[PDB]
Amino acid sequence: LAPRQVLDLEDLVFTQGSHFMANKRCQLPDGSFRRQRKGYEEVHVPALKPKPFGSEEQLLPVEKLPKYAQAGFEGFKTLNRIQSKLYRAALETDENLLLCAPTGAGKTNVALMCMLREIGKHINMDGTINVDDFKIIYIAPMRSLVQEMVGSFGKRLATYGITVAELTGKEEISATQIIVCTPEKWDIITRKGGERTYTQLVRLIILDEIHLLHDDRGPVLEALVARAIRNIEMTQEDVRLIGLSATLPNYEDVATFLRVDPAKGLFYFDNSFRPVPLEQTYVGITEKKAIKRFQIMNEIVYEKIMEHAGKNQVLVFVHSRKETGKTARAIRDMCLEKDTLGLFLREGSASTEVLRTEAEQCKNLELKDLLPYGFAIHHAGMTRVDRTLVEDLFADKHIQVLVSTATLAWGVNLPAHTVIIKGTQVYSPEKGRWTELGALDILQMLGRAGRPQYDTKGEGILITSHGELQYYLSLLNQQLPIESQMVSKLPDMLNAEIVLGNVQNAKDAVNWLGYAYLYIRMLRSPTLYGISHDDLKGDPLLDQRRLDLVHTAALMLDKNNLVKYDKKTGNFQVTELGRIASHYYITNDTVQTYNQLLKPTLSEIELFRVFSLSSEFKNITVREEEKLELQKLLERVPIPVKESIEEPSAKINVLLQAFISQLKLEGFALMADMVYVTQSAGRLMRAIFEIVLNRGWAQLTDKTLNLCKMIDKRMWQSMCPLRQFRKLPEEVVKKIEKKNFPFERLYDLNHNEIGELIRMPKMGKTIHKYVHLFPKLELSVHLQPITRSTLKVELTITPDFQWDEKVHGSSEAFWILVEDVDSEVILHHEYFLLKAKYAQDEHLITFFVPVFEPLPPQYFIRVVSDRWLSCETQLPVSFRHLILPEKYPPPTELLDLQPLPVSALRNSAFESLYQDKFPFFNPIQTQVFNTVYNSDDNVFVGAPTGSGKTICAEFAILRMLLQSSEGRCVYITPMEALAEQVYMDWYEKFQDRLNKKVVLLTGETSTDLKLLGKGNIIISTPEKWDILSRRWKQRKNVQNINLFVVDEVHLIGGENGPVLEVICSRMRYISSQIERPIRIVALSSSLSNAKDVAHWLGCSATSTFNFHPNVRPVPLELHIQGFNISHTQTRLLSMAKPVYHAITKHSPKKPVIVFVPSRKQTRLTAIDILTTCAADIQRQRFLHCTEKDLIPYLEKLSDSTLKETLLNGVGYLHEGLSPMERRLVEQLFSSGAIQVVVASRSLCWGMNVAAHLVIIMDTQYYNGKIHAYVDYPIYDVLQMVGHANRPLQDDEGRCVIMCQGSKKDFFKKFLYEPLPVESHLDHCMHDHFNAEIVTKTIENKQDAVDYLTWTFLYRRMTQNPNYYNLQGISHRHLSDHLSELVEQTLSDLEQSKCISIEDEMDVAPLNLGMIAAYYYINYTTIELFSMSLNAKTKVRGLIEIISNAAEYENIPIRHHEDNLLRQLAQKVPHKLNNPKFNDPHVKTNLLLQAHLSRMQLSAELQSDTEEILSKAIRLIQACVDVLSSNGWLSPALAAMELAQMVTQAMWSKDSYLKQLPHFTSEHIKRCTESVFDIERNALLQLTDSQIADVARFCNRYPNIELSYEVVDKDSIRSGGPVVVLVQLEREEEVTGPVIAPLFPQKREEGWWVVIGDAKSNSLISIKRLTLQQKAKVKLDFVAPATGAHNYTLYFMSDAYMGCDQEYKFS
Ligand SMILES: O=C1Nc2cc(=O)n(Cc3ccccc3)cc2CN1c1cccc(OCc2ccccc2)c1
Repeated sequence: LAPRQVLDLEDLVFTQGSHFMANKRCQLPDGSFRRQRKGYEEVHVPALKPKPFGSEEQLLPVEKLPKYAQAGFEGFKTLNRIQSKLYRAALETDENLLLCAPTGAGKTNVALMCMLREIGKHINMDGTINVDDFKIIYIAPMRSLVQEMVGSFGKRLATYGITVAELTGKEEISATQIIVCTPEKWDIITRKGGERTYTQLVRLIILDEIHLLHDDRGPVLEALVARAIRNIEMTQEDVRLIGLSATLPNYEDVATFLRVDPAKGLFYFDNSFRPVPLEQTYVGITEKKAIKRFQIMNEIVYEKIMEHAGKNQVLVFVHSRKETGKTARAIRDMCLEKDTLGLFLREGSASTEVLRTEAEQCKNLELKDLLPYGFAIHHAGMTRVDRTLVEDLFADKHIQVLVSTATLAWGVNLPAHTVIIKGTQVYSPEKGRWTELGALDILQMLGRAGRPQYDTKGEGILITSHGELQYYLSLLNQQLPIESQMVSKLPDMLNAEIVLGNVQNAKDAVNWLGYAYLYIRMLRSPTLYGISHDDLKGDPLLDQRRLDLVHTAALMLDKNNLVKYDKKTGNFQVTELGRIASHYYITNDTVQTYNQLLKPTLSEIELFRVFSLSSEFKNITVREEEKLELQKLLERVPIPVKESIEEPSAKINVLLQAFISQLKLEGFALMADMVYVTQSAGRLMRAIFEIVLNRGWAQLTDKTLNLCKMIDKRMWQSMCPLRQFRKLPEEVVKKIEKKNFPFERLYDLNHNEIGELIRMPKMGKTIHKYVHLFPKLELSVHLQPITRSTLKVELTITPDFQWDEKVHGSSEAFWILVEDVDSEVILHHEYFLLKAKYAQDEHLITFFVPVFEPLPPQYFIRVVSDRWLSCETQLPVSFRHLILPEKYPPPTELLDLQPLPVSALRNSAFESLYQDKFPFFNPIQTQVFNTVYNSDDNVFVGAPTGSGKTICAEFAILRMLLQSSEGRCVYITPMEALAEQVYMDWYEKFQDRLNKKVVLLTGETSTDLKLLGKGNIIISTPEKWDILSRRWKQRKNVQNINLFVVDEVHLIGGENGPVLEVICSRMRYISSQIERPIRIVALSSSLSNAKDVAHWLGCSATSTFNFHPNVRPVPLELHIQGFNISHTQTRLLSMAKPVYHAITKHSPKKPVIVFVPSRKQTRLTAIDILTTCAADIQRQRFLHCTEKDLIPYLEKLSDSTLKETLLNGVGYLHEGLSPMERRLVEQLFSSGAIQVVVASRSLCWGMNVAAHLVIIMDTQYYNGKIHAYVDYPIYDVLQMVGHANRPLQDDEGRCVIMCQGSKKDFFKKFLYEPLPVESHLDHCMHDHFNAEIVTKTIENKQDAVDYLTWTFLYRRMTQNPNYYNLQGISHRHLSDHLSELVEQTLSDLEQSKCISIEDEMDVAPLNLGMIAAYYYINYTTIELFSMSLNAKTKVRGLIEIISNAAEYENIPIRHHEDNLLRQLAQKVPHKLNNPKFNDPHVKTNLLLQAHLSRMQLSAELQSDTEEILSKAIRLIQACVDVLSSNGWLSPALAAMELAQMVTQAMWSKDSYLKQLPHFTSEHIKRCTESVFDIERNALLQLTDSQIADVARFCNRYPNIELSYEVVDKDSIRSGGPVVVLVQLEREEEVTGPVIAPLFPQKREEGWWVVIGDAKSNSLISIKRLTLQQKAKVKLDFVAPATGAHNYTLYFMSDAYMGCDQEYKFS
């Protein structure tokens, strides 16, 4: 709150812009002499004599400059004078430079030296250069110069393998190192907020012709540099700035502006450094006289040209493309007439080069007229090849007199000897007037006088008007001061910075102005900028003036609603109009106009008028002279121009229409105006489109999008779409149009019929081709009801057309529009990008759409091309048969009970777990307390995450221990992480203090059964408890449990939810058989339908407590921030600053958790938060302890970056970190030492920590399998929001959710409101049905139908039938659908040979079904095994086969991982045949080969390898079973060897010594071979700790002896049973489990005793066991005849290599 004054900006602004002079006088050098010709005044400024070298100045040969930089300098012997003074500064220092030189001084090679300096850092090994490690930006003021420089730098840097490209005219430019472009282009790019995607890699910025600061375009430069500098401060990344300027006053302020050290990087060269000394002639015209003004100019021109009439070149600059033809024509038109003036400057009156200029005449246009006589023309466009030919022919210095336009001076380098500029008057469309030419143009033009290698002295002449034009004299003689035009453009600039989020308020804006050139200029010339010496003395830093300017601009932006700004706080709030305004580069008055006139019902007439009213056009007016032509155009343009007579408005309208109709024009001012309106047209219309699209106005969205496309394609909607193909003849198309036939119908005609219909058969084939090149999409929909208000839509987009790289490029963009029945409203919309490589792949787009209870017949889904005209597909979505679900019952009302005390629990040993922490239970806990603690009946508690639902389950547990001391309780959590957290908490709370037994179920079965036996409290995930309790008939400990607790039961609606549902239903089923109730306690998030889950689990209406999300003990303040960006990387980057703003606004001093999509995003967001904080001049602001205190803990960290961020008070959490590291970060965060932690989404279940503020960065994650982004499960988000809960510390929790705009409303709905859930079990049926058939719970079809009655599914099917695709809620429909389900499931199971179906009723388990059910493996997996396995299968084939298991289907493919898997593919022993690298099976294969080969990989691949190796064993054992069941010897035992070598990480053929720890590839050389051989270990390297590991290895590794007998050798014979008895004994007590350090989940040894014939390759008998101490093994098999043959007895492990044994017998 500081005093603010409203300024009048029009008072402070410089009106003349570039034409403005701070100059009082102008001092003329040496000979000033004036010659008065009475028709004009002539002022001569002579050339400066060439300066002799100074004492230290010398030329610097290319050999002297650095080795790596010599390339690109071929063609240049040594450096230029200027460049020689600059070479050390450019190449050998990183200092910011400002180079002031005469125009044409060759400042270019200096910039190239700066570039080469940047390149020199990247030298690398023998990679030659690093293309992707850096980017360089070259900003040039003119487009022509941009292309010239792209060419030059391209040629010069070609040897370094570097791409130079032009950005000004859409992504893909990401592959380009040097981006050349205009200030406004780069400003537009860096405004986007995803700017960082471009600028993160930028190490260098070169501002060319920076004196443009004085020009009206200058503020753009100021904004650019300000933005970049603040970015140097904010990112801490150093970015070098090189300014290049003409020699003019104030340049030192430019150096300051650019952060240049005046004693280091500032270089100024006066006019004596001009490469060709210039004799200057300044002509000016006395009076305004009529039309003889022009004849005066031409008379001047003639007299001054003729002084050169032998070898000399003259270049004349004129202001119109017509004036080129008129002036070159005019001297030949004038002159000659008098004694053939200057005739034959064609050298020899014969044919020297005359034959060459007369031979090129066979060119076109007016070129042919002037060319035989040394003459030519250069003007803007309309020539082609001819412009080039004028250039090359003028270049060999034959064309003598060349008349041109400034575009030549800017576009290509061809200096002449003499340069004449005519009149200095140019038409300005934006001013709508005729004004005096821009300073930059004059400089670059006159800069062409004299030829560097061909001229000792140059000459130039500037003809102009007399008055107040001493200005030019000021300009060329280095006296014209550079000022700041910033005051003019201040509101649009300020708005841009507000939209980027760089200024959040007035103070930030003042500080922002501090970086502007305006600031310095105001400081050093205060009177000029309208500041009193008094004001300046009292306020040297100009706080008052900056604050006042900011105040005025803010009021302007606030008026037009680009920004909400309150004068009290001074804070800025971005609006959408401002956001679009900054993005689409529109002035604030125009956005306000649009805001006024835009409405859904706006007609097209009205639209064109609104476009005409854009303030970009405010100075355009209708001249008398153009009226007639306008009239003609209006008669020819299609859209009615409403009641506007010839106003500026109507003129603009018709000019745009005329541009679309491609009508040719004559009037030149009119042509200029049209170009001006059409350049802006696309942007303005795209802006309008964005406005109405995001307001959801369907008609106007349609109109506006079409208008964008029409301006782009220069055609009306009415015409034929084929026009959009540019290589097609236009009269063919007009013939097609003349036929009043639909374009669509052309799809169904063969090319014969095509050529036939058009009576032009010759084109018939080609047309056909293009017809099928036209983008076309097929649309398929799948509709699932969610709530009465909400529907789920799966939209399948199928491309139908041929892709062409020429036509479609790399991609094609579409808008998915979901509109209501009237097509007046867009209910949902999103951007869909079809990539070329991924075309022909099917695209599944999922979203939700709102509906309203008086349901319409249908909605409409239109997919419309973003570019192509008349490209669309519309699909009706029919509601006729739609059955909305039942509305949700009210939540259980939360009563305010007295906050029941801990003493209400009556036990002391119980109360001691609580009283220390809290005096009382919360309202939810007290309300449910009586029910849960006192009764035994089943109970459901719904409540938001963080309501403390946990200790209700704990009430129940305490009661179970109260009733029976030996009682057994099983607790299930969907997530393993949660399971371990609960395990820690309750191990302390029960096993330690209350001294009960607390166990945690693991992967392995046997040890788990044991844990089930001893445990009082048993913690498990659904899968473990599933593979356990499947055998429940046979396992008593499963049958008897007093208490069953399920937490987060709403996860039944998520992935893996079917298993939760199955085990819960099985527990209910079990409960009814023993008529001893198994109590069931279910905890959940607020459910829209509690009632269904309650009926399912046996909860009474009173024992069911389901609470609304607003009763959450810590009240939630939820804020949802939409971002409209369709490209995720860009969105994240645009989210970076809003995150920091969220921290500092909502939780400045209190803890903050920030969830981000991926591992890498954790580090990046942490670093952004860090550096931004520090750039607020507040560092450690997030560190609430002293750095000194942290050092002792941080000494234990391996990770460097984690140390640095923790040191700044910000930690982060991802899976790559060690448990120690994670625990460290969590402990520090909980303690309050660090205020901020940034965790990946995968850890949201695995974090025990809480915050005051939770920020969710984006909502989506990348799926590499489908090549698309997918939404966070609503469950993960619920969890994340729950992590901001702090009942003790905070009076409120706070959450800020950041997301793509299309998702925004979704989170406003299902966060605030309770969550509807459904059962996906019906798609998971097969494994469970197979399982229950094996255990004989299901013996027939009726048993399956009955089994289904225990599921949540059964309940939901009548509540939301259409979700499960039931067409009715009648009991008939239910029975029918269920029967259909069991029939299909059982059928699929029979076809897979898992089960056998008998008598159409009964079912029985088969072998494969038993195998799958036993090892807990998907049935398709073992089916696949049975199909792909044969007698000749070996190890490699086995790996390929096991890699294809369905268990590995969910192995993730991450972003940009295809390259890494491609690299891994060549590094592995078994090359894979035609692999797809987004295929998870290919990945698991490669990773298996990697694990075997001891390849260490990236962290991600390592975690993946872990998840694979997890399920590897059961898969392999399944292969063993299957192989033996088919009677194959060789493939078996190979499977076993594979099990071994998977456990111990070794290959087929390999050292057995590789199993011992602390062995490398170097050691084996001296080992020349068995753990059995281990005479002094002194053979090689030993450490006593390493000695401990090896000695520990050998006392475990099996030492086993085996006896065998064929019982009664002789009494067995012909046909009868044979029993081979084997006896196993080991000479050591087994200690510890298997040790396989490289195996993630340590397994226990098991052994196969196999009997088989090695000749016929038959496995006659097999058995698997665990040894214990010693073991008896009975192998029984049937005998062949003539009883005596040769057999083999194998003894194999699943773990170790080398323990394998063979015994031959008979
Ligand atoms: O962002 C999203 N994430 C999700 C996560 C998730 O788990 N599910 C499954 C699920 C959801 C709730 C309960 C249980 C299971 C679904 C989504 C869908 N979703 C989304 C995406 C695009 C658009 C959209 O508009 C919705 C909308 C718009 C306007 C008015 C009303 C609604 C929504």
